[PDB]
Amino acid sequence: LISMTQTPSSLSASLGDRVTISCRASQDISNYLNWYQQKPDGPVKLLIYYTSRLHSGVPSRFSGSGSGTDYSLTISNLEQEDIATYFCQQGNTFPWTFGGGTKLEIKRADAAPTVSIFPPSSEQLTSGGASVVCFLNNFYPKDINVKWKIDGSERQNGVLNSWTDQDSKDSTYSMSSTLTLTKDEYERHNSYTCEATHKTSTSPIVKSFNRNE
Amino acid sequence: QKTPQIQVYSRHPPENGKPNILNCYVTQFHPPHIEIQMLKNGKKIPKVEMSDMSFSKDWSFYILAHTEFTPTETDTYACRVKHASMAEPKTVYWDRDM
Amino acid sequence: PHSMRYFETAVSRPGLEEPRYISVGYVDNKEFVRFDSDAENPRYEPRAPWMEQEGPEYWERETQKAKGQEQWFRVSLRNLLGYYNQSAGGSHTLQQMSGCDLGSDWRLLRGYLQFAYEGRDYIALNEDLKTWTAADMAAQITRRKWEQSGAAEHYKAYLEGECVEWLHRYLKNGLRTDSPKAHVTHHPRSKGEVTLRCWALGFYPADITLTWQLNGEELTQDMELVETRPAGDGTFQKWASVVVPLGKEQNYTCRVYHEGLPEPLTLRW
Amino acid sequence: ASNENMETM
Amino acid sequence: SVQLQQSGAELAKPGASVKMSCKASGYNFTTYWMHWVRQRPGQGLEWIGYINPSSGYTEFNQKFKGKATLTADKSSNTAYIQLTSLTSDDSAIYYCARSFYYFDYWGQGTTLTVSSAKTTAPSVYPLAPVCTGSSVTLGCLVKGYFPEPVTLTWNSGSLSSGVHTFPAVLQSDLYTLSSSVTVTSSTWPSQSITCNVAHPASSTKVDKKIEPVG
Repeated sequence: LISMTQTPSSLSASLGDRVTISCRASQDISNYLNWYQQKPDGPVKLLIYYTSRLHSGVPSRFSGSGSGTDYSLTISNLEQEDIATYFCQQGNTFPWTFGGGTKLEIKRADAAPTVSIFPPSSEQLTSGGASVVCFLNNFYPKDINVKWKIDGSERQNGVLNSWTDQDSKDSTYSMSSTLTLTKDEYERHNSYTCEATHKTSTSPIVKSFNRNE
Repeated sequence: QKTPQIQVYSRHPPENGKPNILNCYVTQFHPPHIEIQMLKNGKKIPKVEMSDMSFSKDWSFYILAHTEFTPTETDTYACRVKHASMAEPKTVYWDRDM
Repeated sequence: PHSMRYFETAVSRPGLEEPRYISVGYVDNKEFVRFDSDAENPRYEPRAPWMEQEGPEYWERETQKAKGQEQWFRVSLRNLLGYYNQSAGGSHTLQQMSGCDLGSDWRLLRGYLQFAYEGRDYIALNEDLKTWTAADMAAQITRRKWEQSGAAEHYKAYLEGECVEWLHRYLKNGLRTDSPKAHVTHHPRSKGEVTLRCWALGFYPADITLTWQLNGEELTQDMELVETRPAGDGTFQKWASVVVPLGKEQNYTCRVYHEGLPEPLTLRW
Repeated sequence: ASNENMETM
Repeated sequence: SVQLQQSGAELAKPGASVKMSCKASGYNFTTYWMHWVRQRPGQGLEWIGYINPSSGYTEFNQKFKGKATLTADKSSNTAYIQLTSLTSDDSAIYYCARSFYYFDYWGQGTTLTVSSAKTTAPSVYPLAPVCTGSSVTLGCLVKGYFPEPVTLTWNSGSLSSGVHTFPAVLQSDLYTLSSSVTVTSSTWPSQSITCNVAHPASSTKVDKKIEPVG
């Protein structure tokens, strides 16, 4: 099967910029190369077919070029509605194959996460479970990492992580992490910490608490 | 009733004065009762072979008639199809381009 | 990934209380047996080389079955004639498609039993092999009757036993491919218009797709194309044509998709 | 191998 | 004026099969191939195969041969994908799309989730801080529900600035989501902040007030 590689998976741009996304096929595909846009919510529309042909409806700031094994899509004036994910697809030999991705995002200033920690609520405790919640809000860029420590000892099991998309207003990202364990383990341990790693500090951002105070 | 679709066509690419086979392929008709006459310059052609009739998932029937022939310059070949679904017997003439 | 179908036709003919009955068997869409009541001595006959190993008991059991089917369809034709309150001096058509699919785990994958009257759907067994779908109120008479007699269970027993058993036996014998040879011909049509005809010849199987593009854009909408047709020599033919401005022919490409092609063919004038 | 139908229509 | 309407979200038990539909309008259905495309959560697009509705002919990406079956009903202008022997690998979005070497027009997609979970109704926990900054952030933890979706608001939808509601995630076999809301330290606990969680599949409507010291 012909392999379609895009690079990269994420591209950062500003509104008004001339964005270019590239696609490379594992063999010559004779310009049978197409480009789709998948918006964050869902819908998938054809933008460019046959290397350079603009599908009807698509604004003319979308242009397509390439040959042999290298192809590219350019948007000449990046608008807000253009912040999306873009796929290439070869139509040369069966099976048809898609590129991996390239998702677009707005460029903004580095922001360190605002980190809040939350011990189990009283209700959950009475039910017999215990969840520690750590919010890491409005950081940039989006790469972040979270570590949980119980009494200085690292803890990976029982950990759920969720990530919002880029915020439409301030262009930041946020992440939520929940450490879940029984009421029994929780009540025999006292010291709980979540540690964030992010490009905005050489040391991790720490938030902790002791259950007995 | 459902009107038949007729195609008259050589098996191999035609060469003026060469052995060939003329096909009258009739499809998409119903009821299965149908009459197929292969004609050279209007006369009946004698030994004309009839494939056993079948039907498709349409329910509609199809059949292939054919005969050996040698097409030349001023020779005219046709297939006539009588079926109770059209206004009259359809006479489809052979075309080298089709 | 394997199938056996039987296609049955009964044609009630004005005069003589016997209607004509044809049955055709297929394995993987290749015809392997045929019965026709219009023969001097109507009998099931092999239509594939690999059916000549069966022996006389096979052929006599199957012929007896088809003579029963001939009586069954004769009576069902009379019944239907009554349901619709039709005249008896006409010609009428009853059709049947039935059989099974055998999966990769050697189990019954899907069963099929559907009938048509006068070329229109009449009653079909549903995928569950338990319930029927009737096209009109006459077919609902038949469906009440077949629910009463437990017809679906009996046919499910045939599907899960004799059908897949004999399909497996047949497969233990009866896989070829032939790429198309394609070319574009040119024909002066109107005064400043021509017809480009894209031909595909000599291919097998008959499944194929022909497309016309104008610098990549599909012209499916304003495209004329003929039904795939048998050459009569094992292979098939097809053509698709478009009407283009005289002089612009080189901006038009034909694209041929067929199983045996290592990649779709692209052609020009 | 064909099936012999039972109850008629 | 071409539209591909796909059937709604599916949800199915392991080992079952599903049939999803795609109805074509605005063009002659049998004159174009219908393609099917799969996207798993977080992944790209994969091509499954296509059907030619004229004949019913089907061709597939070899990895879906024993998984998918493609059919067309031309009396209703509708294509169908059937998946069998469902596992959690098959949970994804499935699109239908028109044409031959490019995909002219896409359906909206049908989401399929494969789970042996039963409808379960969340537990809703308020998250107050412990024990301090010009601002304070509170939370709402919505744990142990099935299926999606759940709607979460703050103060009945009035408080919407400074809110992050995070996508749901799978805990064992159920969903858990969380929402943070940041207000000024002078506004809480002075005024009332409450999360409202509605889980329509169980007719659930919880209001949980956020109380200090916690």
